[PDB]
Amino acid sequence: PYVVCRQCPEYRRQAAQPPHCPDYVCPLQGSHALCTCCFQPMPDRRVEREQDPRVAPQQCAVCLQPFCHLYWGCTRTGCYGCLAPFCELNLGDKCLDGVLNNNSYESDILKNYLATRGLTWKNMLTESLVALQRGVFLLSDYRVTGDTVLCYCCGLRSFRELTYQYRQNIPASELPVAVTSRPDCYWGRNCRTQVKAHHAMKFNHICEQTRF
Ligand SMILES: [Zn+2]
Ligand SMILES: [Zn+2]
Ligand SMILES: [Zn+2]
Ligand SMILES: [Zn+2]
Ligand SMILES: [Zn+2]
Repeated sequence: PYVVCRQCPEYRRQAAQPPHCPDYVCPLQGSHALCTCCFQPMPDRRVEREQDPRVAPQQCAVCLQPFCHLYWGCTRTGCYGCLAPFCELNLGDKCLDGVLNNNSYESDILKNYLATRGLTWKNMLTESLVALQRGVFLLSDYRVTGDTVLCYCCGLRSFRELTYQYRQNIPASELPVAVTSRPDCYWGRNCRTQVKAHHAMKFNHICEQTRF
């Protein structure tokens, strides 16, 4: 497959197939990788970076897929910045929608909580990463820290787990009584019925599955 990118030399440019009519520079043995987000080609220098950290990262350190943003800046509609240290990752203005169990009702309660106190999702992530670093909050990708270079999707995933733990350590008296009144769902946070408006509103799903 023939490949011409932003850092490709000018002779590669002119050699490509013509369209149909009605400080790097990639070497001959230079490969290209495809940014997972924007779909465009960049020179694949990941193996070189392995013994030359002077090279900008070109992959998420969790999923291990490649991304251009840190290398030379990505651009696409919906791309907030697809690679960053976790603590600086741009999660987008809508990162709190369904952030709790993909459950809008629960998410909204969290939203009101933060609005009421003038807190942003950034403030909340900042507190959360501090709990994480102490071992007070936990992650599935258990080795992730605020300094991890990762992607939009991976950061978001871990963001939801931190957020859940944040919501969890809010005291009942700091929430409206309409919220606290609701009884726990027997099936807890993983309940499948909570994506139906009526049920989400009727039961509290910030809880664990009932056993005994
Ligand atoms: Zn190139
Ligand atoms: Zn990733
Ligand atoms: Zn890109
Ligand atoms: Zn991107
Ligand atoms: Zn339920």
